[PDB]
Amino acid sequence: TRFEIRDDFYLDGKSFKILSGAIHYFRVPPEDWYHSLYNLKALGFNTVETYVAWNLHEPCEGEFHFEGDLDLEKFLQIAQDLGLYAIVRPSPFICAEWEFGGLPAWLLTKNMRIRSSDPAYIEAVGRYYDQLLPRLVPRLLDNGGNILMMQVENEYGSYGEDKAYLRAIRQLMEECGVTCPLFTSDGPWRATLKAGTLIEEDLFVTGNFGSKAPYNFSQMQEFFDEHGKKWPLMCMEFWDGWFNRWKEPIITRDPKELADAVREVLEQGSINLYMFHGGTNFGFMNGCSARGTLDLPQVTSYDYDALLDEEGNPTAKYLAVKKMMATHFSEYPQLEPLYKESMELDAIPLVEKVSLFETLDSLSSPVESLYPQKMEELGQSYGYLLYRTETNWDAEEERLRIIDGRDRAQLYVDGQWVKTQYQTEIGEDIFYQGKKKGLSRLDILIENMGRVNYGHKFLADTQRKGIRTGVCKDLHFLLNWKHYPLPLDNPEKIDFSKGWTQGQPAFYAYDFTVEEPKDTYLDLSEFGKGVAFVNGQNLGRFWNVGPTLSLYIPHSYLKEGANRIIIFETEGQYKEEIHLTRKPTLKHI
Amino acid sequence: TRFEIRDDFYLDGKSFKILSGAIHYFRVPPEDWYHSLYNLKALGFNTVETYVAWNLHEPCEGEFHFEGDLDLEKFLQIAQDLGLYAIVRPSPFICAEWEFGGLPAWLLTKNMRIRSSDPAYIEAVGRYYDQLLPRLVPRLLDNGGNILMMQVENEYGSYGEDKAYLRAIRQLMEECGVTCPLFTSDGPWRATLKAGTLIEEDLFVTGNFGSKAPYNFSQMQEFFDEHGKKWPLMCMEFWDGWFNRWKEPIITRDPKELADAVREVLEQGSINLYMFHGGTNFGFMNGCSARGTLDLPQVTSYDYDALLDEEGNPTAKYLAVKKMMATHFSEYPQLEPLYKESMELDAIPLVEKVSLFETLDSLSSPVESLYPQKMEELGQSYGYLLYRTETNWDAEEERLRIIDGRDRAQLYVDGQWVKTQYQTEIGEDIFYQGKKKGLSRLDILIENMGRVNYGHKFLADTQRKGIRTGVCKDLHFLLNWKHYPLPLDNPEKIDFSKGWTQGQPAFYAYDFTVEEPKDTYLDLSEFGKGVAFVNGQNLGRFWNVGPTLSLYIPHSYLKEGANRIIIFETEGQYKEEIHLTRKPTLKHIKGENL
Ligand SMILES: OC[C@H]1O[C@@H](O)[C@H](O)[C@@H](O)[C@H]1O
Ligand SMILES: OC[C@H]1O[C@@H](O)[C@H](O)[C@@H](O)[C@H]1O
Repeated sequence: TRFEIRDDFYLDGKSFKILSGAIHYFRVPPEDWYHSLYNLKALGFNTVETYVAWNLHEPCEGEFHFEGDLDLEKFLQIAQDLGLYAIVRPSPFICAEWEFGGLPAWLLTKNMRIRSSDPAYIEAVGRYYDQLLPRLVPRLLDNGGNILMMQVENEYGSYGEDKAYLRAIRQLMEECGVTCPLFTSDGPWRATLKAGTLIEEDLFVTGNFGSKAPYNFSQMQEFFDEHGKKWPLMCMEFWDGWFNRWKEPIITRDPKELADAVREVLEQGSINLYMFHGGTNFGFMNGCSARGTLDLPQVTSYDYDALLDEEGNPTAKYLAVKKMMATHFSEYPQLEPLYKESMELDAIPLVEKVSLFETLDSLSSPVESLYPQKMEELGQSYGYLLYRTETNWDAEEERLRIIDGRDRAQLYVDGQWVKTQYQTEIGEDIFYQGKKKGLSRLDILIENMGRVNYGHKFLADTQRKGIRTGVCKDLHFLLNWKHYPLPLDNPEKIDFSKGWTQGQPAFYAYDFTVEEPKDTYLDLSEFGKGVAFVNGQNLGRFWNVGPTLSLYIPHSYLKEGANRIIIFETEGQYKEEIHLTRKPTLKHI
Repeated sequence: TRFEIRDDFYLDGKSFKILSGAIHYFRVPPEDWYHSLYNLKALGFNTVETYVAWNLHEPCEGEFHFEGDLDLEKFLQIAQDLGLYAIVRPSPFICAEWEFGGLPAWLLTKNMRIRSSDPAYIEAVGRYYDQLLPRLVPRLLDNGGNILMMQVENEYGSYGEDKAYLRAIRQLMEECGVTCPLFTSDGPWRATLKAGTLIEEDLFVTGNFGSKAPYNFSQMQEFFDEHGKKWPLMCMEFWDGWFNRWKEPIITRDPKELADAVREVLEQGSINLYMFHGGTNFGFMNGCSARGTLDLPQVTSYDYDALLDEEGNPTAKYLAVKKMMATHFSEYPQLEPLYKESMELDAIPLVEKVSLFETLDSLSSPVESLYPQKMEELGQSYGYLLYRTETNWDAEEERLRIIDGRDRAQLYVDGQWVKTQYQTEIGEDIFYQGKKKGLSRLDILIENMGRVNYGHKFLADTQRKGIRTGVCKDLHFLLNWKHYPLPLDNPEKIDFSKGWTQGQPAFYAYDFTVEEPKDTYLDLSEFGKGVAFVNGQNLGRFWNVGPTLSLYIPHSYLKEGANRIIIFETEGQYKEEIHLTRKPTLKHIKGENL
């Protein structure tokens, strides 16, 4: 065996220190995989680590995708070609500040206990592995690839103590032909280590933490000694920055201090920098944090204050680590990192616009039923959902209430905006004075702002989006609903020839020519809320609450010559022109 | 046909004004049905009205009960023998300040949309109707009984607009032989009347309100006119008082004002006083109000400030209405009302006591599973549910959290109380310094304090009681649970020979002898919280927050000779003896009115 875990890591009979950086293939465009992997190599590090996102690879049950932006095999091959080893964490649940922690949303339509030894759930994970694992097994080092070892579950000690669950996953991997060493990662204290591991069954244990390697490793060492294990020390996630959430201030970490904290790990064991290069949560795939009953959604940018910025350029922190390495670990060869240049344009004018209500039928085909349905039971995972019904008014003024809706609701009557309610505001009284004669159109646009990816709210009832109970008018729930799923995966269907109306959700088109594609940032600091596309590719979410006020556009999303940017904006605040900038626009908080 | 709804109510061809009073057979001991019905007749009224509680008659799916306390047929026979007509409202949902609006809790384990045209739900209502309605059909006036008409659903306009649902309920009733007139009742304004009725299919419409009969009846009249109906006006629930909730002050209504308000109703049409006699929510059958996301549980006493008090004696309000009737409707013959006498017994000493933990095994056979289960999925509808696990402490102090538990939780570690959390407190961090070595016993006692009986929270996730997600220790959910369902319908299984410990839920027994059984009130003002039994009969809940601090004990619950009260108290607060009083003990809360 080329890679062994004993009293130490051994690669080809020789003692080996793992120097790893996290780069999620699904967060960096494929055209920059080489760039980012090169820059990890140039740091003097020897290994790349990545999660695998189940929700991306099986977006609908039984429908699998492993090409293009999802070509994990190619990501791994470029790594090997650059002479990098790999650690893969293929857990059904990856946390990762990622939608539903990586779990497919269609699971919410299933009768199963997600993330447990429930066989209904295990079976699903099995079918997923039946597709994923055969692609990774040939890429094990022993088999001629570069994969050193793989993770079982992910910080399971911060969720449960179901050992049968951990054993089931390990078993599934083994019988699919995974013969490399397997391991768990957890918080480095007793409670999480006990609950999250199979140490008594010889399953390798790693710790996750972002400082104080000496103390944390000692807790790990004490745990190993307790079980008679003579094992190397590895930090499977050394949090070197952090993620950002809407409305919350961007907080960076001192490059030098991070540099020193990393040194402390390397002196005692191995490391995987989380993140090395963080990249972006394109489209609707951002995750969400929880505090008690409250959800706190995470931003589109996964810059993370990582070594490489969102775009993939080295930072003070990268340079500070390069120097810490050249000073304290000079035996590890270094190189010069690659840089990309960003481009800059001013005032690309508005060509065309259209209200959602006007282009609604080319975008979406409605589902009708007596009672309102939830997003996932309609077959939708991500995006927006429009509930439509008709009702006449039975009094000069009437009260409307959305009962058990999530995450954000905008209510219109005959096209006129009445109210917007976010999270815990949903359910509050809405008062309306409607036409005395005839049916009036009640439209409620719902947005899924990202399913919680961790902890006690992981399987809360609020994880199913849309209206779960109903909409009350006076004292009775309204019936006869038309549902328009709006995943907005079909931006080519937006009909800009139809009408536009102030104070409504709408699409705004901006055209421009590009001579040579270069990275750049869409300035959206004067738009309210929504998503943006470039040549039909969903860039992710914007929101003027900050801290981020821009969307990053990779050079590879642009095309020589004519380009089209499209902005879906829901608040009614837009601009007749857009700026593309060199540097992202930030809101001070 | 003897009874018809035309441009008026006609009985045997003659104009007829219905003078009805609500008495719920299930809220009054059967030995006192005659008493209550007689007093209704003595008022000069001609009709009694009652809901039927599905959750009482079908306590477990497929298991039906119509005897004893639930002998609705005997209640109707007593009314008839006393010369009273009857209105029955056999809606699957009755609201009624009653647990889960009368719906069986086991419906929560089914894949169905409760209270809708969902055929799964309709099929359940039908199977229940298959047992209930054949019992009432022989009792329709046309068949020699006293039932004039029956209600379809209940204020459905305060819940939905599913016309297929209403039609389904109508169809089921007809299919079972119900040929008397049918009707709906709703709030008397446009939204509720449109949503709640089948007026366009000639289903009779009635209104519920507590005042301003002239104004409320004109709203009903406009609706009728709009649909070309010349119908009599009837108030199917004239709210004459109101219910109480724990921690909330008792507010009464002036006897004269209420008499006046009733006079206004009768001047234009027919009435059904809600309640004529309210009685008692025995055992765990109380309902629950909601405000936004918050639950507001209703109290054991359904006195309601009704015309007869809980005990069933005429009140100042009864006398006010009687004087009004004597003056303004003297053509209705009256009688002298009946009064029951109450008793008092001092300092009945505590004889025996046993902590719940010590008598667990005779009360309840454990259900063991890896993940924690909710109350209904274990097969339990009412009462308490103990969750038990074992765990070792991985730090000097660890955090515990109960995730998604309702309604009230008490947590013990190795028999020692750590914390009690009610409703929204559940889920707050609990910090504990655990044993130095080995497994500790983690006990969590959950109480179902009553499912919401109305409105937007009627089918909230919180309606399923117990722990719906789990119990977190540090950052992980705990596994390996033993569940002990504690419906407490088996007080004879309490083993007072076992041990007792301070600061724990426990049972306490007080013995006494009675020569002549009379009504009386158990003073529980110095007991924390729990339930009380007399001769094995669950009187209902007590809680020292008030406003009620007693439990009414009907004479029929007592025996000539030796009697035993058992008190289950959860807070650790009890006294070495109890007093029975002639009148209830109340707690003075700010805002109260008498
Ligand atoms: O960036 C925060 C990190 O937290 C870790 O505990 C988790 O395993 C990662 O997936 C990521 O969510
Ligand atoms: O006492 C309040 C009443 O409210 C009515 O609307 C309901 O129909 C009754 O069952 C009862 O709940």
